[PDB]
Amino acid sequence: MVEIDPFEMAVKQLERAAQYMDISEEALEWLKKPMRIVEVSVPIEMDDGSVKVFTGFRVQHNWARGPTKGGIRWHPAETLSTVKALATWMTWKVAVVDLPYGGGKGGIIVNPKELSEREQERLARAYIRAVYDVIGPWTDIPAPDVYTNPKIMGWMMDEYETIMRRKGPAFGVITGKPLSIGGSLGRGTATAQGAIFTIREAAKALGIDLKGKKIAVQGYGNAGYYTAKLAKEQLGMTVVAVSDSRGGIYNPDGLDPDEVLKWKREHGSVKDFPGATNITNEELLELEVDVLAPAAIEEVITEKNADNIKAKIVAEVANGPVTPEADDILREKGILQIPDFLCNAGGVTVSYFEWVQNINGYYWTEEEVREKLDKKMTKAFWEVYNTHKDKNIHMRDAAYVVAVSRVYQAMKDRGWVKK
Repeated sequence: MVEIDPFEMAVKQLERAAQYMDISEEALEWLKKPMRIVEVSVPIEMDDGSVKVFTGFRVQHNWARGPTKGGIRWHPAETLSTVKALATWMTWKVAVVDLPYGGGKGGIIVNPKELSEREQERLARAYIRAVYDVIGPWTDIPAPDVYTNPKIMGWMMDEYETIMRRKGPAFGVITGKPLSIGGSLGRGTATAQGAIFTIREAAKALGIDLKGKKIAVQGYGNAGYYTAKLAKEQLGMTVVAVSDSRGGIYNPDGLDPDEVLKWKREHGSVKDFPGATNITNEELLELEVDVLAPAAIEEVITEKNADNIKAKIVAEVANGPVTPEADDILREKGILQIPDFLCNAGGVTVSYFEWVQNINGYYWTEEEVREKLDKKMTKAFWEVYNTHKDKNIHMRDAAYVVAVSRVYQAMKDRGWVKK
């Protein structure tokens, strides 16, 4: 009697957002089933001259607003209920920042640490020849995800340029490519620049002077380093405590976010930094700082430490790092938490800015991409926050109101749902 299917969990979080908006009964049952599911058998030839058959998928949820966009997962524990759950989730993520996109996902049941470099070419090309009839530059756009990389996405583009016979924009069939084949700049600081702009406007919303505030960051990945690096130079906040999988440090007078990387590659972790205090992630979450931003695994700020939070703006940079029971405890104390698909939506805004470049054929520089991302994540926050001021719901539920209202209004104008 204990079964948690991922696709049923994505449906239950849609029926929650059906009550905060006036939506008909005929559009509620339209959004609960994806509109085209393809499951193919993908054969490769191995290294010893023998044949295997891996099982691939491709799920396209809802193309009402435009061409669908979604990553590619390579994982041995992939199921169709886990691909469809991220396929529904991709529709409310590309719509909340107002892109002309729909949701999608694709997966292959394989373990990529047991294939050679040549066999990863014969799999990445044979996946394209199986689902070429349901993708394209204006139909369905792949992207990189877990156990894929920019090295592989160049190969899927090459097999598309062989099948299409070069009669159309082939560089726009896939985003997240290398720079010298038709990629875009600003993809290394893509996700972390999204959280900087919304923090800059959330402190504007409270009326806070940001010149000298304090920030604690859980996790020190590529997102955790780039958030703390740009917090000193762009905004000006005093970096006081960063952490990783080992533990956390502490300095109430400032930190170098760049020389820490000089230590972390040299040593094993940021443990025993000179002029620091080795504390845990548990004390780091309940510190007294101005703004918290987790760049770590899910469910870090839970109901067992929700009352002890001393902060003002919470930026959920990860994919759902806050439990639903910790929402109502945080909401009454006077804290403002950013949704999971609103803070890190920069990885979809920058990946959309590549597809505009490849369709036109004119590549922008680092100044033009930073400027046009600055207007997108500013407007998408003041549609979400002002919706929270009108009906007085939590910021997690308030972003679900704006995300479905755009897709339902595009479904009603295309004539699909009359009422």
